[PDB]
Amino acid sequence: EAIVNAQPKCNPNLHYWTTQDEGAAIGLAWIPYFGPAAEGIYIEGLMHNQDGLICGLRQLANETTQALQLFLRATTELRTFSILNRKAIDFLLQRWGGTCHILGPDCCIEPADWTKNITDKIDQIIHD
Amino acid sequence: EAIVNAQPKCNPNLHYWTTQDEGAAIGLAWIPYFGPAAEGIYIEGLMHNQDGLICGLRQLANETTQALQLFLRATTELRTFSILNRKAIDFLLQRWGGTCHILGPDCCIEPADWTKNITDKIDQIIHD
Amino acid sequence: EAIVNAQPKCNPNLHYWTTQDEGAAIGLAWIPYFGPAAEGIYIEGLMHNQDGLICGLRQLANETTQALQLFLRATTELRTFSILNRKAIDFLLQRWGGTCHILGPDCCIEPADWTKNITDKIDQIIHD
Amino acid sequence: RSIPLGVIHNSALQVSDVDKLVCRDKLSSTNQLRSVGLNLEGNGVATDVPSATKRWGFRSGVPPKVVNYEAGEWAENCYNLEIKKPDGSECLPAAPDGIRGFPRCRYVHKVSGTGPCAGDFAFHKEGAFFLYDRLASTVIYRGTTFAEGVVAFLILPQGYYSTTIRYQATGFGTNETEYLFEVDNLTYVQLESRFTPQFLLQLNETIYTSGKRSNTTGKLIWKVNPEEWAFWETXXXXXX
Amino acid sequence: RSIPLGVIHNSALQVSDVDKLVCRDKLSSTNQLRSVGLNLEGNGVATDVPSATKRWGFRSGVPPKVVNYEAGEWAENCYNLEIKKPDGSECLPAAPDGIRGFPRCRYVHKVSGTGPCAGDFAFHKEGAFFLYDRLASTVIYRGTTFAEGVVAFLILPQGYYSTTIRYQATGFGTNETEYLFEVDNLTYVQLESRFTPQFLLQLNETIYTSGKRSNTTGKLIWKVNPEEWAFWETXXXXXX
Amino acid sequence: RSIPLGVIHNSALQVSDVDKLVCRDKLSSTNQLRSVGLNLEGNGVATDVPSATKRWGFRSGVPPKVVNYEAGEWAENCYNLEIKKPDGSECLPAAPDGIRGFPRCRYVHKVSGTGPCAGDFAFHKEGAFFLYDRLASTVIYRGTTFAEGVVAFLILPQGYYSTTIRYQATGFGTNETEYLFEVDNLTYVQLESRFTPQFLLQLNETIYTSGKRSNTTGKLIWKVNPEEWAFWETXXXXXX
Ligand SMILES: *[C@@H]1O[C@H](CO)[C@@H](O[C@@H]2O[C@H](CO)[C@@H](O[C@@H]3O[C@H](CO[C@H]4O[C@H](CO)[C@@H](O)[C@H](O)[C@@H]4O)[C@@H](O)[C@H](O[C@H]4O[C@H](CO)[C@@H](O)[C@H](O)[C@@H]4O)[C@@H]3O)[C@H](O)[C@H]2NC(C)=O)[C@H](O)[C@H]1NC(C)=O
Ligand SMILES: *[C@@H]1O[C@H](CO)[C@@H](O[C@@H]2O[C@H](CO)[C@@H](O[C@@H]3O[C@H](CO[C@H]4O[C@H](CO)[C@@H](O)[C@H](O)[C@@H]4O)[C@@H](O)[C@H](O[C@H]4O[C@H](CO)[C@@H](O)[C@H](O)[C@@H]4O)[C@@H]3O)[C@H](O)[C@H]2NC(C)=O)[C@H](O)[C@H]1NC(C)=O
Ligand SMILES: *[C@@H]1O[C@H](CO)[C@@H](O[C@@H]2O[C@H](CO)[C@@H](O[C@@H]3O[C@H](CO[C@H]4O[C@H](CO)[C@@H](O)[C@H](O)[C@@H]4O)[C@@H](O)[C@H](O[C@H]4O[C@H](CO)[C@@H](O)[C@H](O)[C@@H]4O)[C@@H]3O)[C@H](O)[C@H]2NC(C)=O)[C@H](O)[C@H]1NC(C)=O
Ligand SMILES: CSC[C@]12C[C@@H]3C[C@](C(=O)N[C@H]4CC[C@H](N)CC4)(C1)C[C@@](c1ccccc1)(C3)C2
Ligand SMILES: CSC[C@]12C[C@@H]3C[C@](C(=O)N[C@H]4CC[C@H](N)CC4)(C1)C[C@@](c1ccccc1)(C3)C2
Ligand SMILES: CSC[C@]12C[C@@H]3C[C@](C(=O)N[C@H]4CC[C@H](N)CC4)(C1)C[C@@](c1ccccc1)(C3)C2
Ligand SMILES: *[C@@H]1O[C@H](CO)[C@@H](O)[C@H](O)[C@H]1NC(C)=O
Ligand SMILES: *[C@@H]1O[C@H](CO)[C@@H](O)[C@H](O)[C@H]1NC(C)=O
Ligand SMILES: *[C@@H]1O[C@H](CO)[C@@H](O)[C@H](O)[C@H]1NC(C)=O
Ligand SMILES: *[C@@H]1O[C@H](CO)[C@@H](O)[C@H](O)[C@H]1NC(C)=O
Ligand SMILES: *[C@@H]1O[C@H](CO)[C@@H](O)[C@H](O)[C@H]1NC(C)=O
Ligand SMILES: *[C@@H]1O[C@H](CO)[C@@H](O)[C@H](O)[C@H]1NC(C)=O
Ligand SMILES: *[C@@H]1O[C@H](CO)[C@@H](O)[C@H](O)[C@H]1NC(C)=O
Ligand SMILES: *[C@@H]1O[C@H](CO)[C@@H](O)[C@H](O)[C@H]1NC(C)=O
Ligand SMILES: *[C@@H]1O[C@H](CO)[C@@H](O)[C@H](O)[C@H]1NC(C)=O
Ligand SMILES: *[C@@H]1O[C@H](CO)[C@@H](O)[C@H](O)[C@H]1NC(C)=O
Ligand SMILES: *[C@@H]1O[C@H](CO)[C@@H](O)[C@H](O)[C@H]1NC(C)=O
Ligand SMILES: *[C@@H]1O[C@H](CO)[C@@H](O)[C@H](O)[C@H]1NC(C)=O
Repeated sequence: EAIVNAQPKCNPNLHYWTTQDEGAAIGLAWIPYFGPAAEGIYIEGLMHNQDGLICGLRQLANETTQALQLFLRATTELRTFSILNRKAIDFLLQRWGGTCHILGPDCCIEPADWTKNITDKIDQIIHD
Repeated sequence: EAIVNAQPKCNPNLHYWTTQDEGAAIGLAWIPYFGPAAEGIYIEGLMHNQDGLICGLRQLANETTQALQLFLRATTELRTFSILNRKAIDFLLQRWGGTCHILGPDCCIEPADWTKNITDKIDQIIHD
Repeated sequence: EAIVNAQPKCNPNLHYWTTQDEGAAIGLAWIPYFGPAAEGIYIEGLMHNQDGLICGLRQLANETTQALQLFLRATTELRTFSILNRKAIDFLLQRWGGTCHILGPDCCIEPADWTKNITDKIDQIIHD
Repeated sequence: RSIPLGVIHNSALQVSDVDKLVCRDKLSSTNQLRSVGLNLEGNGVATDVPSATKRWGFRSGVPPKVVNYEAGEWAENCYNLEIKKPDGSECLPAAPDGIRGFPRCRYVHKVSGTGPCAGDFAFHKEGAFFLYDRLASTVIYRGTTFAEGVVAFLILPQGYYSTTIRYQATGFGTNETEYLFEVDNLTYVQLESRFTPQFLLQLNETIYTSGKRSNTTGKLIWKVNPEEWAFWETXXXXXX
Repeated sequence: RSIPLGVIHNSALQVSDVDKLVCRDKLSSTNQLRSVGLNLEGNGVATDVPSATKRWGFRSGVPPKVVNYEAGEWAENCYNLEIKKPDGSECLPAAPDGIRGFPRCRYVHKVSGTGPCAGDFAFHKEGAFFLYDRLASTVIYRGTTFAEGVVAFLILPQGYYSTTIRYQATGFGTNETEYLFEVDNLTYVQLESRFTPQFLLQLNETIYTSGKRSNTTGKLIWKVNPEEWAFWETXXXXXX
Repeated sequence: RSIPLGVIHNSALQVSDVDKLVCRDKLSSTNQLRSVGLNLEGNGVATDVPSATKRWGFRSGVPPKVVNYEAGEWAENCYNLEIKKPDGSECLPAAPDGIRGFPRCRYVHKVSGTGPCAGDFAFHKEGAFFLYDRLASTVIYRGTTFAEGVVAFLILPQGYYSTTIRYQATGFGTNETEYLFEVDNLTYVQLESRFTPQFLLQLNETIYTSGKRSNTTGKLIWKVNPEEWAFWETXXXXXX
């Protein structure tokens, strides 16, 4: 379903912070001893509400909370870092967790170019 | 191989407890501040020995112990949460960790409907 | 690219230590209470510089450091155990993270034996 | 049911149905997945100290839980709590190893004081998280700056100034809590909900420049006279 | 070799061969995988305190290890140990953060007392685990209720009453350990292996109702006269 | 960019390009992946205490980080540091739970002494790691034996003697550090960079056998007279 922002207000601009693990360091800045303190490891950006994504994001995070809290209640792990990796695994199992039946609705295999590759050969055989 | 219970006794009924992370909460019960204490997060069930599964389970857990202990000896991680995720990864790598040769014994791709889809077209071409 | 050792020296022999989690224990040695102390869980080996692998390994670990340090800076996890599992996931997503177009450069599906299996049937149909 | 995952489709953000498989969906690596934190501020909740502290409460029997997140929003309002019981014992646990304050706060509201603290940990009464440095917790840690927020998970498509505002509190965490904005250690202003951070800072500067600070050893408390828009769209006595 | 994984096939539970690939096997998500804990009770081991404590022993040089598990079995018998050396120092480590007692126990056998405790941690001499709340440990934690058990891993197919029984122990963890069932702080019964929990509770009620508790400041110890089925299929002195 | 992964191809070790997909590459299980640690020793760095301690330095503001590794190299030289400020406070943190010394060291150089220690943690000035028991850290832990090294990641293709050498140090971690090799608690030798471990052990044996140890209550310090190959390819006074 599409996300329906139902909040009293929406800040349409997202002034954000994050990190980058592939950050091209100049010289010795990548060496922990020489690099930035904890407060200086952040990049910043500004994202506007094109396609309504900012207001969608606020509503999505809001709606995620119940399921995320119920997950945290049931785990005995003190700090959970594994949610995204598990989602990537589930993405793969959904498609490849069983036999893939070509042309069936649960098999992400495109035989188009192979069907056409075969089709060009039969037209050649008929010419013979 | 099939599991061979070789224990002195077997309790054929399994009165179990667990959690559910997708538990449909009524109202505010999903909010940690309002929800159950640590002692009340459990569901319960009772499973009988149909197909001998209970006695099989007791023997399986018994036989798992040596391999599980040797794994724990070799890891430096204090608390291991990753065994099932790693098994799902290995499940995928076993099938998709290399080129998949259709009709070969290590390629879980069924071309049946695609072979039949092609077969209906050739019979059409022969009719031409 | 190939690894180019550019170190002042190279020890061409690798006297190494590691563990084995599938170690066939004799009798009760797998039981933690009865097994070896922390200092005795190690196997040892000696590897020579065939194909220049030892000197390659020293240079590889050297060159890995910048990227590995930048990764550690950006994670809030105190101890990181997940790098290899994440790499196995990325290995799978690179090949199977989308629709697989047979005969296309990003689809690791070999239709050779299936194409030949079809080819033997058409030659049979032409004989009819 | 399961934890939702946001995805961009038809020029709009959607939640992907797990019961339906879309082969056109492409996930090329784990670097295409992101966890992100958004601030309750951005939804228009009141951010003044009196209104915000009413959303938190003490509870026993529920173990704390932490989840990481990788990107967050610059905050206008963050909070930092040093709350003790009347007998001097700490109400909040020391921050666990590796948990630092939320990294971008225009104003840090630092509240010191006392309350009954009838519970082992302080939770968000609406189920939101306390956002720290790329870690979200269900509970408040002592003396550690946080923003109120919530977490989302995404498949991606293929200077800094901070000012600390200090407050004293009695009856913290109750129906009838009392707050004082601190000008110096002997000069306080009765806090009202309607006081914005910018107003408190101007009130502080005009007290210093007018010489309305206490000039005795005793504590001077001012009450301010009478004199709907979100932050991004814009001895006792009396003073009018 | 590797950690076995149980799977249902031909109306029977099997261990899946890793060396053989079965394409008919369907794993549709990580929610189809489960780790489970089963109680040694269910295999018929003696559960009385004297028999059960003989299965545990102290050892140095081996770091403790924990593994999680997601579902477990209601226990008839659990244990909770407060053991000190004769000099008063603790024999068992405090429970690590986030480790709570096993969640379903009909009877908790709480043993207090002393032993030499010749080793840094207490391990299971048969390689079993100590089962806590969804965490299995190789070692015993102080004052924390556990069941003895073992762990399995599966691919799934596509009120509560607790009673604490208290005991004193000398020479805990040795060949010649002595156990006393505690009626009150001054009235004890010499424990035998053959005493079931239900018998100890009845023995306790008849001592209170008959007035056989100590009526001095001193310690009164009773010995009980002479008077193969598993739990699911069913001043010194003398008393006959 | 991303963390490199080593792979064997054309009889040579290569780094695999992520931007290029090779279908012939076979990864059959996670057991085919390995993290490994290699010792800076193996690249020819000077290993004497004076040269090696110049590669480490104290720094505040940077949180420590640990990463595991599964196999390592036997070391000729490891180090173990007990450094205090002049006022007696510890300069290094106690080893976290589960971090033990590097497991194979021919010589452990144990340095005790004092320095200013101007920073919360001691880091490697060249970005290398401190290798412990299958854990690599960016920082040095107190009293815990480590080797200097770096980590790699691989796709695999389809007795022990230790001797401790003890030293005293003043001005540890500075331009002008002073080191003394310890013969007994009252007999020391001025350390030079050129002194190999084997030489220090022979110097120690000839001092005991010649009776050049202190025979007073006071501290005796010897200076040794004048008398390019890597380890795998081979009261003050004077002594010539
Ligand atoms: C995701 O997004 C939604 C929508 O924005 C958020 O919904 C809010 O949910 C909370 C509680 O879950 C609501 O707060 C409750 O409001 C009830 C009635 O509202 C009063 O206030 C409004 C003004 O906002 C008036 O219009 C109205 O007439 C009421 O006077 C209260 O009765 C509740 O009271 C409880 O708490 C108080 C405070 O301690 C106690 O004194 C009471 O005894 C009682 O226990 C409560 O305050 C809030 O109104 C909802 N907002 C909206 C806009 O619907 C979600 O919270 C959000 N999810 C997350 C995780 O952030
Ligand atoms: C998986 O399932 C199997 C089968 O149920 C379990 O097997 C048990 O393994 C333990 C040890 O690993 C066995 O215990 C040992 O028994 C030896 C002989 O048995 C005595 O007792 C039996 C009655 O059960 C008598 O019939 C027999 O004649 C013997 O008198 C003992 O010699 C051993 O003694 C050791 O420990 C004692 C106690 O401290 C010391 O005094 C000794 O010096 C010595 O070190 C030991 O007690 C047990 O018998 C096995 N049971 C069965 C039915 O075979 C596995 O343990 C289980 N795996 C897990 C992880 O739970
Ligand atoms: C991967 O492999 C490479 C190659 O082996 C390693 O490269 C080394 O990198 C370090 C620093 O990153 C280099 O050390 C620096 O050397 C500078 C010049 O070298 C002096 O010494 C050499 C002898 O080795 C002389 O030939 C030369 O003339 C110089 O006299 C110094 O100027 C630097 O000084 C800094 O530190 C000192 C010590 O505290 C301070 O006093 C200074 O003020 C200054 O801050 C520094 O010492 C080293 O030379 C490089 N080696 C080679 C062979 O190139 C990588 O380190 C390695 N990666 C990892 C992670 O191990
Ligand atoms: C189109 S929605 C994808 C976004 C776009 C912006 C940058 C984002 C990001 O984390 N990029 C990262 C991706 C990895 C890269 N190595 C470094 C940059 C991805 C975070 C973001 C966001 C969302 C909510 C709250 C805070 C921040 C803003 C959502
Ligand atoms: C056919 S064998 C699969 C079982 C069946 C029962 C329920 C199980 C379970 O954990 N279901 C969960 C699955 C996730 C769901 N969101 C909540 C319920 C799965 C646990 C169980 C068992 C086994 C051994 C010890 C204790 C418990 C009993 C094994
Ligand atoms: C051809 S390069 C693969 C190597 C070969 C040797 C054994 C290795 C290993 O860890 N084998 C393990 C694999 C799992 C098995 N259950 C037990 C043995 C794999 C480690 C090694 C190495 C590398 C650098 C530093 C130290 C050690 C040396 C690299
Ligand atoms: C205390 O709080 C309750 C609930 O918010 C409220 O009804 C009551 O009026 C408050 N004051 C007193 C004195 O109870
Ligand atoms: C104000 O009080 C605080 C705490 O009581 C103290 O740390 C600070 O130094 C005081 N400031 C002045 C100017 O006295
Ligand atoms: C209040 O005003 C004084 C006068 O400049 C200033 O030093 C102080 O920092 C101000 N307080 C705040 C919270 O800005
Ligand atoms: C002394 O304090 C009073 C009340 O705070 C104030 O009105 C007066 O101006 C002060 N005197 C000064 C600042 O000299
Ligand atoms: C102590 O234990 C050992 C071994 O279980 C046993 O042989 C011995 O008889 C016991 N008693 C004494 C006094 O040693
Ligand atoms: C019995 O002793 C325990 C510990 O010595 C104590 O905590 C408890 O209060 C005592 N009970 C009575 C009734 O004295
Ligand atoms: C023993 O009997 C008394 C009398 O009712 C009771 O209060 C006590 O709890 C009993 N002890 C146990 C362990 O049940
Ligand atoms: C006093 O104690 C004795 C021995 O325990 C018992 O036989 C007697 O009945 C007691 N007296 C009472 C309970 O009045
Ligand atoms: C101290 O160290 C610096 C930098 O290594 C060096 O230049 C200086 O000569 C040393 N000695 C003194 C006395 O500063
Ligand atoms: C030498 O000194 C150390 C520490 O000061 C001490 O532990 C050790 O016992 C001493 N050795 C002798 C032989 O006195
Ligand atoms: C130095 O020599 C004495 C004499 O044998 C010996 O006991 C001592 O251990 C030696 N020290 C070292 C570090 O080997
Ligand atoms: C006493 O000490 C001196 C200097 O260390 C040494 O020359 C002499 O041989 C010693 N006497 C002995 C060992 O009897």
